[PDB]
Amino acid sequence: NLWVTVYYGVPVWKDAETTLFCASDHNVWATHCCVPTDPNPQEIHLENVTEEFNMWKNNMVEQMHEDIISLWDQSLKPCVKLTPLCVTLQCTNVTNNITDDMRGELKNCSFNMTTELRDKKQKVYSLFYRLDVVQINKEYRLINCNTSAITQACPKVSFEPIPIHYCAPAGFAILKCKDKKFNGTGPCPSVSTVQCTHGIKPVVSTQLLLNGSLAEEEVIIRSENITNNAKNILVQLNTPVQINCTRPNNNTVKSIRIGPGQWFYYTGDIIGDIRQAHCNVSKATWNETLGKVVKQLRKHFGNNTIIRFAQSSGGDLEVTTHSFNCGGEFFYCNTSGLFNSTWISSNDSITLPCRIKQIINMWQRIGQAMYAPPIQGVIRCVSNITGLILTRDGSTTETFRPGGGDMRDNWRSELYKYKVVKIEPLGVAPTRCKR
Amino acid sequence: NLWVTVYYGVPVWKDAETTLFCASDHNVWATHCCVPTDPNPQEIHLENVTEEFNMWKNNMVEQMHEDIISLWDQSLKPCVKLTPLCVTLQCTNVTNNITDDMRGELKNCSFNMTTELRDKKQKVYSLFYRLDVVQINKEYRLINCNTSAITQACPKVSFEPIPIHYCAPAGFAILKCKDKKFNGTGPCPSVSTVQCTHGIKPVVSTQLLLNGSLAEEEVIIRSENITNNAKNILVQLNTPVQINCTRPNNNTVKSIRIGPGQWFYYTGDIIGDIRQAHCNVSKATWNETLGKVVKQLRKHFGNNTIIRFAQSSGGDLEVTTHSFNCGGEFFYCNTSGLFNSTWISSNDSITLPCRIKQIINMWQRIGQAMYAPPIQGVIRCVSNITGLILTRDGSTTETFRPGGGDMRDNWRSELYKYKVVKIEPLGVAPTRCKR
Amino acid sequence: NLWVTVYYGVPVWKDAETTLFCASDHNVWATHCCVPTDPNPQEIHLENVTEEFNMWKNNMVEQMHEDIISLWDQSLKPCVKLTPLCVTLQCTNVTNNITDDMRGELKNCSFNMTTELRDKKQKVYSLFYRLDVVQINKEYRLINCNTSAITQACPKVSFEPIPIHYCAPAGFAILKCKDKKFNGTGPCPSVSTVQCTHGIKPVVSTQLLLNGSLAEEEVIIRSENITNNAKNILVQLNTPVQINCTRPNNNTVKSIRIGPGQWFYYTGDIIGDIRQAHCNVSKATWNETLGKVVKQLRKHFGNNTIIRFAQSSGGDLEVTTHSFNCGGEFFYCNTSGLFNSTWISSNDSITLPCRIKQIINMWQRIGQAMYAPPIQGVIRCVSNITGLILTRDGSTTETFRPGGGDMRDNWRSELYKYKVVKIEPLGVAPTRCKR
Amino acid sequence: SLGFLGAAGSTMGAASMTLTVQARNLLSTHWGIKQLQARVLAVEHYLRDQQLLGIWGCSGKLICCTNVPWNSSWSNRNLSEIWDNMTWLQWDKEISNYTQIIYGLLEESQNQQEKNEQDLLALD
Amino acid sequence: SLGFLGAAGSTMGAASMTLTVQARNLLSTHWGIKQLQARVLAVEHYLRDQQLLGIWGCSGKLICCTNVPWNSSWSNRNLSEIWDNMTWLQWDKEISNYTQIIYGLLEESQNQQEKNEQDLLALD
Amino acid sequence: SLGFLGAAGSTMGAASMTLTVQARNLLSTHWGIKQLQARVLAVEHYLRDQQLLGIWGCSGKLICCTNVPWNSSWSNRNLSEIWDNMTWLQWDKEISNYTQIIYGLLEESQNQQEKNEQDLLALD
Ligand SMILES: *[C@@H]1O[C@H](CO)[C@@H](O[C@@H]2O[C@H](CO)[C@@H](O[C@@H]3O[C@H](CO[C@H]4O[C@H](CO)[C@@H](O)[C@H](O)[C@@H]4O)[C@@H](O)[C@H](O[C@H]4O[C@H](CO)[C@@H](O)[C@H](O)[C@@H]4O)[C@@H]3O)[C@H](O)[C@H]2NC(C)=O)[C@H](O)[C@H]1NC(C)=O
Ligand SMILES: *[C@@H]1O[C@H](CO)[C@@H](O[C@@H]2O[C@H](CO)[C@@H](O)[C@H](O)[C@H]2NC(C)=O)[C@H](O)[C@H]1NC(C)=O
Ligand SMILES: *[C@@H]1O[C@H](CO)[C@@H](O[C@@H]2O[C@H](CO)[C@@H](O)[C@H](O)[C@H]2NC(C)=O)[C@H](O)[C@H]1NC(C)=O
Ligand SMILES: *[C@@H]1O[C@H](CO)[C@@H](O[C@@H]2O[C@H](CO)[C@@H](O)[C@H](O)[C@H]2NC(C)=O)[C@H](O)[C@H]1NC(C)=O
Ligand SMILES: *[C@@H]1O[C@H](CO)[C@@H](O[C@@H]2O[C@H](CO)[C@@H](O)[C@H](O)[C@H]2NC(C)=O)[C@H](O)[C@H]1NC(C)=O
Ligand SMILES: *[C@@H]1O[C@H](CO)[C@@H](O[C@@H]2O[C@H](CO)[C@@H](O)[C@H](O)[C@H]2NC(C)=O)[C@H](O)[C@H]1NC(C)=O
Ligand SMILES: *[C@@H]1O[C@H](CO)[C@@H](O[C@@H]2O[C@H](CO)[C@@H](O)[C@H](O)[C@H]2NC(C)=O)[C@H](O)[C@H]1NC(C)=O
Ligand SMILES: *[C@@H]1O[C@H](CO)[C@@H](O[C@@H]2O[C@H](CO)[C@@H](O)[C@H](O)[C@H]2NC(C)=O)[C@H](O)[C@H]1NC(C)=O
Ligand SMILES: *[C@@H]1O[C@H](CO)[C@@H](O[C@@H]2O[C@H](CO)[C@@H](O)[C@H](O)[C@H]2NC(C)=O)[C@H](O)[C@H]1NC(C)=O
Ligand SMILES: *[C@@H]1O[C@H](CO)[C@@H](O)[C@H](O)[C@H]1NC(C)=O
Ligand SMILES: *[C@@H]1O[C@H](CO)[C@@H](O)[C@H](O)[C@H]1NC(C)=O
Ligand SMILES: *[C@@H]1O[C@H](CO)[C@@H](O)[C@H](O)[C@H]1NC(C)=O
Ligand SMILES: *[C@@H]1O[C@H](CO)[C@@H](O)[C@H](O)[C@H]1NC(C)=O
Ligand SMILES: *[C@@H]1O[C@H](CO)[C@@H](O)[C@H](O)[C@H]1NC(C)=O
Ligand SMILES: *[C@@H]1O[C@H](CO)[C@@H](O)[C@H](O)[C@H]1NC(C)=O
Repeated sequence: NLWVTVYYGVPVWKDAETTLFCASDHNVWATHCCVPTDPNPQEIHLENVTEEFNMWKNNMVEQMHEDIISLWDQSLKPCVKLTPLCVTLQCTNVTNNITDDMRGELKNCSFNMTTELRDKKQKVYSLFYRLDVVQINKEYRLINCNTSAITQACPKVSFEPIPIHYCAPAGFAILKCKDKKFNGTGPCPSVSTVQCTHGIKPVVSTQLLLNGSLAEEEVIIRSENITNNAKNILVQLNTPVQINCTRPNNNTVKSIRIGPGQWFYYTGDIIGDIRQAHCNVSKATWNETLGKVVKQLRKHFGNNTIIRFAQSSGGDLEVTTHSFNCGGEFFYCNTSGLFNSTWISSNDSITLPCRIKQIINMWQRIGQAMYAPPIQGVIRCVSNITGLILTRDGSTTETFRPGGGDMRDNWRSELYKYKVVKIEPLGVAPTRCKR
Repeated sequence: NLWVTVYYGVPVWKDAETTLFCASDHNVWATHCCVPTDPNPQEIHLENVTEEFNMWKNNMVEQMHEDIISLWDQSLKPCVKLTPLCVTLQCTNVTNNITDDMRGELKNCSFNMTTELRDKKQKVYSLFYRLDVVQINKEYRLINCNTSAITQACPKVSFEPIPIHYCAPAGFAILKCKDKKFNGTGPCPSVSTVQCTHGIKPVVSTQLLLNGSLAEEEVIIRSENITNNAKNILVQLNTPVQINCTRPNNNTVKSIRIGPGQWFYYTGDIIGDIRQAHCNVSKATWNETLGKVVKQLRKHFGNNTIIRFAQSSGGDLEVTTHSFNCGGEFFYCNTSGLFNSTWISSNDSITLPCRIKQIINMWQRIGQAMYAPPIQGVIRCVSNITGLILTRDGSTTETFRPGGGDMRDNWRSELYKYKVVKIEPLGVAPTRCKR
Repeated sequence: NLWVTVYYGVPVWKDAETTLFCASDHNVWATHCCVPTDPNPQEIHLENVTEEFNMWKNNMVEQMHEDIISLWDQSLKPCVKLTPLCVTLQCTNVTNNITDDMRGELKNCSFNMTTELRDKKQKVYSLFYRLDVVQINKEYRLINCNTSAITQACPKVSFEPIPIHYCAPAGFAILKCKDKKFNGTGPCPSVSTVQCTHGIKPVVSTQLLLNGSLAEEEVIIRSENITNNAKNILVQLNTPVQINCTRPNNNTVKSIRIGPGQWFYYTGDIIGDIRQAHCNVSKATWNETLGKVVKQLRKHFGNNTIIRFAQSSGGDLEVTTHSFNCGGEFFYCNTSGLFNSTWISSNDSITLPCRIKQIINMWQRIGQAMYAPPIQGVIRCVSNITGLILTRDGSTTETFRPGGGDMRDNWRSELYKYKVVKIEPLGVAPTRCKR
Repeated sequence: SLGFLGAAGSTMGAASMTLTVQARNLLSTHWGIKQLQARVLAVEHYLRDQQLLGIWGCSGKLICCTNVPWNSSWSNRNLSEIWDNMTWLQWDKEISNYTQIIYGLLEESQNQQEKNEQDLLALD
Repeated sequence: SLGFLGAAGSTMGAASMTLTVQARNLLSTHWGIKQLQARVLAVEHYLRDQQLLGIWGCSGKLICCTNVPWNSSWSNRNLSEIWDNMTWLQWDKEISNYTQIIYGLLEESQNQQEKNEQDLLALD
Repeated sequence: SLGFLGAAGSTMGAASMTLTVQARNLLSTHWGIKQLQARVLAVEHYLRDQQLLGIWGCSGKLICCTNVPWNSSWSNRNLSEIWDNMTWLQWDKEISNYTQIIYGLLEESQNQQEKNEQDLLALD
């Protein structure tokens, strides 16, 4: 005695994969390409809706990866090509004001490079940081000469992260997980619907995550499979750890024409003493932070067991040391003073030595190299450590080491709260109404 | 006891901005980017409709400006690059057939040019006009060597303007002002609706507008604010002034290969006397034209005010000197002979001397330079002056001078009749009908 | 007393021209740009429907041609440019182990090539096939260093034809002719509707059509106008003829770096003796095939005539010989042994000598030259002749020659059964109801 | 039991029962442009047909009976000669010269119908 | 007719006689993107207006009467004043403030009507 | 009220009064292509559902009662269980296996109804 009744505008949805667009709010993220945001966004709480989230199968991460790389490459399209620099360099050591920490790190190179006119050359003198120069046999070449084309980054374009809001297209919605102590893979008892995400800054780093969100109550340890030693562990911190990084040298930056309409920037000289770049982390804060991490790890690995921290086992510098963009310079900072402790159930800082490199190969690609022009003056930056990337060695003692290098993990950490669903407004149910 | 009635198809609209497309009517203004026009375009007169127009805030102008630049740049994309020419030139003077009008206006330069094969060179000589060559310290270089890349315009692509009609998308309409003697900013008592504008030739010039529309009855003086000396005055003539321009030299054009698939064009030599380029206008026509302008200009200044004309005070050649594209050559003509008079309450022409420049930097941009290949033989063109661009000096006898340098003014001159509105077919009103 | 009734969803159509898209099924063409096909495609037979088809006015062919050229060009965009090879080569022909078939068909050339560093040069020795090397005045250059510029094809990308399905957009459908012995221009008594064509392999060839479809019962001769000597004749075979092609020379391939991330590939030397490339066609099969062709030609020219086959009258190698891609190698085979017979009303093979060419100007274009990297080892391929391209000459004897090219006639041999129509679902008819 | 256009060639009467089959199959690097143009065009054609049905007052129906009488000048056949002995392809060709007359009349008829209804409701 | 928007300037009670005319004109390398955006935009606007009518309960109608009473606070006129001595451009300005109020009432009324219809149909 | 999907999780009965809220929020440098593709999908979806409503005879309604009886084999439940103790997400999952069957039946019913209407008008 029941009849089919059709309803349109039914509040249901399905998991779906669609293309999201950016909304933002000169720079390397080409934010002028985004649709400006709504000053008064809404969040609609969904009472009595429990949804399954899975941060590891989330394709929002894959899109963020594809767009960050694409934006990055587009920003270099109009920039000066440095092909003329792949010449033999004649290099000697910088020895005039050295503290012996930087023994051999800087090199004073000279070379024959072109001028505005094709029939004329000029002799150029410049400084290199050793990591970016390789010996040929005092004859050197740049490291990119046998693998890639080199492009100078445009000096007018900032690399500072700008928050990006991702927005679902009409017909789709983004569900956000509001639960505290949520590890990213289980059911989420409290959710809400938003059209656009929290702005996410595309901060790029390895080993330790910088300037992200904080855990609401306690350190949260997230992994695809915690017992699989091959997986990375993303640890979100409850409170930030402050880190102060610097390149404590007053650099004089010079530039020359290399061809019509094009100029090259290089470090001319250094004023005063030459000192090693470094980062400062407070010891007490760092030791408390690890204690919190260890407690949470014991919940998975045992109270009657031992947790030991150790340095990355080895591999490429881009993976094994900490890396970040500070003022536009690229830093490679050792983490050995951060992960050297065995945990068994003071106004002082940890000083981390750092290296500087001018030739950069991002996103783990080969054939596309970028030259970061040097910055005049002295650079200092302060940032918050908001999470860690750890791996585990394959007894009673477990060893954890810094890991990462796969950029999708940094994003994944920020996007863990969101999933995209398709709205399916049309459906049927039996009623007593017939016609 | 009235009820709401909903009506759809209601003939109302709002001011709006949108994307317009071209309908046209081997060429820089590619028609490959357009659709055909209707053979029978429609126009609808609107009785009892008065609209507000403001030509100074008309976004059709901004959009036309951007389309033209984009078409221009695309036309050079596949053309021969001339980087190999930026070498030291060995130059002497062309003194062979000089009347002293052209003394110093031509140089005879030799250089070591590239060839099809990488391992070969050729010695080439060519002529330059001084304006495009700068002395290095008889050692010269092209003017673009220290600022821009130079691209040769394709010899097969015409710079002759094709009138382009602009068309609104469905849902939008263009209202046109039919009020004769309309100054562009007030209410327009007589309007009509069209879907496409008349075709507008994208003529490029400064100071004197060429080949535009004429005022229906009287000279019309239009300005954003007539008392603001920071604004230009656009004067639309009700009669054309004929101007006859020439480059009275028989050029022999030479061509060489510069690399695989590429060739460079240049003037080899000149047959006969070397003469200065020039333009002629009738003295009587020009003096009558100014008298009409002055009579109308006085409406905003008084009959106790003396109106004086003077030459531009200075600045770059592209602004102070009249310019246009004639036969494919770029002319820079001196208008001081036209604007030199004070106005107080038969077979005799005015000759304006002109210079020719081969390296072109349009839209006042730096970094994109075009090389205009030579035109073989002798050039003559005839055109109509349809309006003037004037500026006014900062306690009696107001002085006016030729203006320009901003192309949006030429477009505003043609696009003062049209505005874009969005059609809004849905609305409500009270009736005696309910259900 | 009849009334108009409107029906929607009416099964009618009109002939139409729309844009079709590719649907797929390390390739040169971007197969990744296509959408995967329907796992279970449908075909609907239309009973009692006769439609007119015209293979010579079919716009599907024109799109296929355009798409293939564009896809091809896309594949070379990221590949190494070989501009630095346009130097004088010093050559002395290889004469180490020859049979006098290859005398003068190979050349041992040396040149000064660039290196990663701009400061260095390297001497390179390589072998060329003569067709690609032209004497300059022992001084030679590559043939395509004046009219063009050369791009090296990427060695990892395959030229093997991959069948591509074409699919109509919603609102359009493709009518497929299923009529045995259909000549391409008349009414087709039995048709069906499909959304996608079968996949068609983009096989590129001249003289003979390789790896296509076969006629159901008899050889079918199709032409736009059989009496017009300006038109080509497409002959579809009902049986394949097997052809075995080879380059029986074991090449040693070497490579050098030519720049920062760029490398050039070339033949270093030959292991063993030097032998000519050739193709084998069985005599009995080929003679049976021609007999069938002749019978079908008599039906159009008379049953009391003489049909004579002859080789090409002359012209460029690309149109006088049988061009095909074998293993990625480019062959130019002589068909004079196939078309030399007058027809009047046990492992014995025909050997066709073939030449090899590395610099290829595809699609009868000028300015875009491709360099085909050498293939290490020995090449053998076996393919099916599925049709012939013939031309007819201006007595009692009709003379036919192989005719090829235009890269539209080859496609027409597969795209002759398909027509695109627009669905027109709305219409009216008289009936009995009113309101 | 027929697929898309499987009724083509059948009589108009028989084909009128598959209208749903055709209707439901409507809508159903330069490459990005080709896909967008294909999608956009399919939508534009769909919407123009729907707008026209809307104007005529047939927006929700596959078979819509209107108030415009049939003129023998368009076609003077018997209803059998049309519905039992012709297919839709043939019919469309036979009356292709009256299409815009019929469509204009349909627009006028519906506009008159809407006005009459609005006034009756206002009346009482 | 007067052609597209030719009725503008005419009083409301006269302009409304030719609504069809403005309905048919709602659907009638960047170069390709500018054109796709223009085409997509026209469709989006068309559909948004059509959805409002559908929500309010009007489907293919150019003129539809609802059950929402007119408030004198929105506009206090002699009715003949509006239909005989005012044009649509003027009217649209006069009540532009109340646009959202009226639209909200139209949605509410129809939602109530649909529920009421469902209950009555269930009765038997 | 609750701006969008606010009723999700409420019972099916309670949520029936927010159909308007969800319906009105539907359809509301190569980064230009991604934006066009998204805008086009917003139109293709939506427009596709409108077609189904059209075919089923529900073109102008948020709530549409048809003449197809409910089969207990799709779901053997008390109406009070369905409307008071379940939400729409749960319901849709329980009968997601029968959706195609129901949709096919709805199309058949409407087609039969249009033919029957045409014959009655012809007889009247
Ligand atoms: C008409 O139709 C025929 C039949 O389809 C085509 O003939 C085929 O052409 C393809 C492409 O040239 C051939 O594929 C190649 O085979 C090589 C040999 O591999 C076979 O033989 C070895 C013997 O030791 C076996 O171990 C092996 O399993 C195979 O059975 C491969 O070496 C080739 O791969 C190399 O090149 C590709 C890029 O193209 C790289 O990606 C690989 O890594 C590798 O370097 C390739 O697979 C196929 O064998 C041919 N079939 C026959 C029967 O001969 C005709 O080409 C076609 N005519 C025209 C004009 O298109
Ligand atoms: C320039 O710097 C290099 C290091 O980059 C110095 O090389 C080292 O020299 C010491 C002393 O002889 C050796 O013990 C190290 O093993 C060398 N290092 C490497 C990597 O080989 C070099 O001596 C310095 N030159 C000058 C003049 O100071
Ligand atoms: C994150 O929390 C979820 C629970 O919300 C954990 O999922 C359970 O894992 C066990 C294995 O230890 C399975 O037997 C259960 O069936 C899972 N339950 C659910 C609801 O999925 C998950 O393991 C936790 N992950 C981490 C890294 O803490
Ligand atoms: C163009 O005409 C308008 C009138 O239609 C002029 O604008 C008026 O200027 C007076 C002052 O002289 C003001 O008091 C009025 O309020 C203005 N009216 C309007 C509608 O703006 C305008 O100045 C004229 N401009 C030119 C260049 O002639
Ligand atoms: C039109 O131009 C006149 C200048 O002639 C502007 O008048 C000046 O406005 C500023 C700012 O209020 C005052 O400080 C000056 O004293 C005014 N000058 C005179 C002579 O009165 C006028 O504001 C401009 N009008 C518009 C609409 O832009
Ligand atoms: C393909 O077959 C059709 C018949 O179906 C041929 O068409 C006829 O051509 C003659 C030419 O003298 C015309 O007079 C007839 O009126 C045509 N008949 C029809 C039905 O169109 C066609 O010429 C044949 N083409 C080839 C290449 O064989
Ligand atoms: C097919 O080609 C023949 C030519 O081979 C065309 O016939 C010629 O038509 C012109 C114009 O009427 C006559 O002056 C010639 O004398 C004809 N030549 C012969 C040999 O008959 C024929 O018209 C073409 N068919 C079609 C359909 O275009
Ligand atoms: C524009 O306004 C005039 C009035 O000024 C309208 O003309 C009147 O139309 C009515 C109705 O047909 C006649 O009774 C009057 O006698 C006309 N008056 C005059 C002075 O002619 C005219 O119709 C309006 N135009 C439009 C398009 O609505
Ligand atoms: C979420 O579930 C709770 C529990 O069933 C709902 O709470 C009921 O709300 C009604 C209406 O206000 C009250 O009469 C009942 O007494 C409440 N039940 C209880 C146990 O307190 C709540 O309304 C649901 N949320 C939504 C959005 O539907
Ligand atoms: C520049 O070239 C000259 C060539 O004679 C060479 O002697 C000199 O060492 C080169 N200079 C540098 C810094 O390489
Ligand atoms: C070309 O190069 C040679 C190098 O020896 C130089 O002497 C000659 O002056 C150059 N010619 C020109 C025109 O610059
Ligand atoms: C390479 O350059 C030298 C320069 O002295 C020249 O003698 C030699 O012939 C060149 N080699 C070739 C193969 O042309
Ligand atoms: C190739 O030539 C060498 C040198 O004469 C000879 O030793 C070798 O046997 C030859 N190979 C063949 C296959 O003839
Ligand atoms: C084709 O005609 C036959 C009668 O000869 C008829 O039975 C059949 O149904 C027709 N085909 C179609 C698709 O209507
Ligand atoms: C109800 O569903 C069952 C199972 O699919 C089917 O066998 C039965 O015929 C259906 N009832 C009716 C009236 O069709």
